[PDB]
Amino acid sequence: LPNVSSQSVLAFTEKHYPNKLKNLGTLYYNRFKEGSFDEDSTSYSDRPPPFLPAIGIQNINNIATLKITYEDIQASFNNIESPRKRNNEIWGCDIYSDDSDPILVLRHCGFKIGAPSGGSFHKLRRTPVNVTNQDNVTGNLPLLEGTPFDLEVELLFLPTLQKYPSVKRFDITSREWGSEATVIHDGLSYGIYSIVIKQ
Amino acid sequence: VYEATPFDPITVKPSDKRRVAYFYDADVGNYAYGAGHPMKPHRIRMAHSLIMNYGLYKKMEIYRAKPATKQEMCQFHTDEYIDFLSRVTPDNLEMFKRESVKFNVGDDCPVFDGLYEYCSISGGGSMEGAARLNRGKCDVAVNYAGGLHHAKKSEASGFCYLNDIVLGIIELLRYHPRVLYIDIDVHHGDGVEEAFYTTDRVMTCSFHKYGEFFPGTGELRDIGVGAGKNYAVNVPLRDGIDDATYRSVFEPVIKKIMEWYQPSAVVLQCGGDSLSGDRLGCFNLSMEGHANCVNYVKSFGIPMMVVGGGGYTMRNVARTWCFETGLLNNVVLDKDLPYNEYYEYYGPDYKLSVRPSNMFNVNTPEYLDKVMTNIFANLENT
Amino acid sequence: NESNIISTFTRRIIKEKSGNKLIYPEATGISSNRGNKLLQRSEVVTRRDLNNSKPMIEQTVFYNGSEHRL
Amino acid sequence: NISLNEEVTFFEKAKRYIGNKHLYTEFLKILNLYSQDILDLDDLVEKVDFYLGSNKELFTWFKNFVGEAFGPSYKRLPKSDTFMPCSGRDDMCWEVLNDEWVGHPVHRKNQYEETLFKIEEERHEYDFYIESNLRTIQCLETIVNKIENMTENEKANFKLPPGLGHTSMTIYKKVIRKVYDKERGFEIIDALHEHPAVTAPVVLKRLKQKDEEWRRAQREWNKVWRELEQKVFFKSLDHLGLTFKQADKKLLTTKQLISEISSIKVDQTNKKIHWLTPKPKSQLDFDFPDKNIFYDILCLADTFITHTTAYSNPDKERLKDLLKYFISLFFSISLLDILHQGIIQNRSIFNLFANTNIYIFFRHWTTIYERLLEIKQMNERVTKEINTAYKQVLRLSRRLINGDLEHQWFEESLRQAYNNKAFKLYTIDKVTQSLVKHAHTLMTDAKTAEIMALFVKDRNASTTSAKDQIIYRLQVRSHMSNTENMFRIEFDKRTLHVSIQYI
Ligand SMILES: [Zn+2]
Repeated sequence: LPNVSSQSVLAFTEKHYPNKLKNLGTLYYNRFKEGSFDEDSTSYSDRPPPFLPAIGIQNINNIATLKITYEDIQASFNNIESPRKRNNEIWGCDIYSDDSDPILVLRHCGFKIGAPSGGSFHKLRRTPVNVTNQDNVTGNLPLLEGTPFDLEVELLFLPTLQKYPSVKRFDITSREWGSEATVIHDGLSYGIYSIVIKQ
Repeated sequence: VYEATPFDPITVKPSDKRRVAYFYDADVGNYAYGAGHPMKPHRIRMAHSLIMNYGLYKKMEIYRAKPATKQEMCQFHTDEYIDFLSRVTPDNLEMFKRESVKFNVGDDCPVFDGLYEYCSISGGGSMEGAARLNRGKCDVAVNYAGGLHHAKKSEASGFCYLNDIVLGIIELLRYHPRVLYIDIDVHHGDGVEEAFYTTDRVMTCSFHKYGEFFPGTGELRDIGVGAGKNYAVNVPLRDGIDDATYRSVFEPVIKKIMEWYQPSAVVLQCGGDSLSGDRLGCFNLSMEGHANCVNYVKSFGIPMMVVGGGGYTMRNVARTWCFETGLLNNVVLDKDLPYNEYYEYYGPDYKLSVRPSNMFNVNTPEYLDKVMTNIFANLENT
Repeated sequence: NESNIISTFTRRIIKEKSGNKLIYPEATGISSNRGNKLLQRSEVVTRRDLNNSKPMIEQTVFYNGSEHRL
Repeated sequence: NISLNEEVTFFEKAKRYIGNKHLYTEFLKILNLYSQDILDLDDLVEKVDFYLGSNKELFTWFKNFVGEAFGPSYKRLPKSDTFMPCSGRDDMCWEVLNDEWVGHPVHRKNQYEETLFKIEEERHEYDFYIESNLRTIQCLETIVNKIENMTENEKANFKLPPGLGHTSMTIYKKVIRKVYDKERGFEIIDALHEHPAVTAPVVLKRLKQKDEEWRRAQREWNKVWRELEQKVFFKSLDHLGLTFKQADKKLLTTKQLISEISSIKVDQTNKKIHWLTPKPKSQLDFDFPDKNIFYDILCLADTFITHTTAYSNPDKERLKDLLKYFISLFFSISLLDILHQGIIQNRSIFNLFANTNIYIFFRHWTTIYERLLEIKQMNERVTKEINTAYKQVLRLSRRLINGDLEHQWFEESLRQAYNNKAFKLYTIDKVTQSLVKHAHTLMTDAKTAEIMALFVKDRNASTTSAKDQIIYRLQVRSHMSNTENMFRIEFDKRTLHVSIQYI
């Protein structure tokens, strides 16, 4: 059981970024196209980039509301027609780089479709960056499987992390970054801040 | 306003035949950056050998600039940084690790033999070129040993330790009212641009690839600050620009600014990494396209200094520098390579011309039109 | 199905020692390191530094007791 | 063989420790599965923890055996950070320079370009080694010629301080360590510094010999370097000419074509990112405006059937007419004819429902076609520009499949005709052979034969009904496995447009 507590990053952000939290805006999940802040047109055909966009240093420690559709969650869960899932575009451990896929990140946090598991599950850390509520998962999931419920995801952007370890949690083997042979990552980092279930 | 203009063959302007002072030193080519390093001063020796074997020495006066001293370097740099640079050696870096992490030396600015001598010789080359251009003894100073613009006041980045360009600019400003700076390097001239934001005397134009690239600075909104407002223009571009596109995006801007700014002196960087087949570049220019900018700038009859930076594939930068040196004398080149020491390194055809690549150009005409629209709008203020 | 399988396992496990489905393409000529971590190598390039020739640095194979820069 | 019997003994000990025949077979299956590069090392060790975890020593053997701001990009420095003294600054340098504002930060190369970069780097490394050897030889020669004139008494106490009278004390150390081995380099340098009289002549002789040997080696390697450059530099100009070649190599796989339609569906129509308009019925739009692009392609096909190595004459005579049959049936161009409120009268829109085989054949047809429809709008332009062509490209493409023309000249023939307008006509042979092979696999299969018979029966009716389409779907699904992905093709005669949709 790989456990990384990782409270240094949040305390560091708290001391060195005393700016008030702000909701940048709603983000709509995409499967093949780089994300954007608009909804008028989301088509692009030319003859898989990371979904999250460049946020920049000035937008550290801010909340970006992300909306995820149920069909994409289905398609990613069993690995059917999903370039990011087949590529394992996941990097981090309870704190993930900007290139990590949001669906794989949420799965890595303990999220699971359907009713909660009936076993002796430990204290879930689905929202590790939210120290106030490390299991801030509000709303009731549909009891019947296959019911399309949309997920509202709040992501807290965090400064760059020195190293992204590789672990096998929830049958996901994330890739390793930040080792001695590799180089310091340039993009920012983010985690699951708040989760609200919407029907 | 951007309009499409097809590229045309370069012909010299016999109106002027100004004196050319090609500064050079034989000890610069000895220094090395590493084993797998892309930046090699050996390309300067390659270009000089090509010039020598080509028969171009009868027109230009070759010099050997005296290395600059610490006091001269202190005109722009800080005493602490230059002291660390002089003191640091490839052996005592462990005792200097504090400055190395503080001054950002070691990752992209490796410490090698005679590093301070390299910086001193480049600074002296730029200084002596500016001195010749200021006393009226010459009108073109080909300081191919310089071309170091990424260096900052207290930092060294991008294989750039000493900012000789700003030192030469200050020397020009000793007696000139206004000076102007041009760039052709694919990267951005962060140090040179930053050196004169708040003042009107110097202008810093850079034709730099923008986005996720090395400098990451120099957007279209870098208008200036304080009294130096509207006096630092930028022309960010994208991957895959070609000769005609570069000419169309280059010439009108220069014409407009020299109509407005009215420079009294000119310096032109000649970065050779913006060519086809380059190692660290993302352009598709050819030697004709590269020489187009220097020929165009020279055609305006103003005191100009050509410096040499960039270039990470030997053949491309060597041929481009030779072509620029020839065209600075209003002489078209033979475009056939004479046998020399490095004849084996010049391709499988041994021809001076290098064919530009077929890769897909990305610059849309409307984006360029909007870019020059903002450029002209902000330049019209003064 | 046993002796052959153990011989094959031993061969395939000793081949990796003492130095050496989509396979992904090598990343040469990119200065972003934002979404290209997926590509082959590309762990040595970043936006911070200028050098990007590291991915195509030749690798070595020890044959007949000596390395060879392939 | 030296490091194999130990592993054999270790595995024998593991088998004996397991003791169970069936568990041993399961472990054999596990290691065979790993031998096919399907099981990760972490998964392998976690699995072997279940079996050999009881024996700590054998488990350890296995584990160690398998391994204020102004501007967008500029920030104002604080008052305390503005003091970095510089003694060389005069009044003008103070007035006209800035010390309060500091800027802050906010394509795949071709494989042959990489090869050229590697070749250039190797050549420069050899050149640097030779130049350093020359400098060290010169330094040692001047040292030897200075010491030879010196007397014996000074020779005995002669000590060489580090540097060797050189502009760089580290220049000669690398050369010495390269000429010798890394373990003896420090010893040789120390001996030179302490006993120059006996060390300088012999080391100079070694350098003199190694210079000749290295120059001969460089001139020997230059043969291969010249041949590599000659055979690779010409190829290293077409960035689009090779990237699109590998894209065409990787594109026409069975999974990829259905992946395109499934992706566009799930991205635009199924997801409904706008969440304001109903999803469109179809996915892709295609057009067939010209019919003269049919006879030439049919001739290409007949050339391939008359040139193919593996095909029988009774099969070839069938293939020579099957293509004519599909073109006549689909595009209405020229049982015996076949071998050669929802009721709408005189229908012009027709539907074709089939399996992956017909879909792949149709996609091959359309991928070949849009390569030729793009040059339609540029044929006259390039004909104008060349003298400042359809028959020429046709006859040039004729000679490849029949073997008259080698593969190489095809690529360079179109280069002068189109500098950058055409970069998709370089792999016509591969797509044509894929299409003919897929037509053969269409005809051979019995299930595909039943599907084509159902399509024939549906098309032979000039009037359709609401229930007739459902009956056709049920009949095509009767012999069709449920797990197979369902597609549908609709062809519009009014606009000569063929549309497709993923079910
Ligand atoms: Zn550059």
